[PDB]
Amino acid sequence: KEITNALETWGALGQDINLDIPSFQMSDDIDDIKWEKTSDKKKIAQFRKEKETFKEKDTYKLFKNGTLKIKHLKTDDQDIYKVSIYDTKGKNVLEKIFDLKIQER
Repeated sequence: KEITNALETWGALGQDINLDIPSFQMSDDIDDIKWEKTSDKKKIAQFRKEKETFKEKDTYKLFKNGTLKIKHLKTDDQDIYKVSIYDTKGKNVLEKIFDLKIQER
């Protein structure tokens, strides 16, 4: 089996979870926080500076400082993710793989 660089990130049907990156160092200028798909390769929501902001409904909606809020899930509300973070200029800094998964207990 090919082993990913991903966090298994858990929640049972009908709940609130955030998609939230580590406390990595910043020098001068950081703006965009994108959450896209692994299997499709597809920017479902993404944030920048009042210029191309994909954001949709409250069930998958990405915070401005650098976070996400999934407000009310289920099996059809979730997906597998990869984060990519870009500056005020647009230069790829922090990139890391992720997975919203559903509990079976």
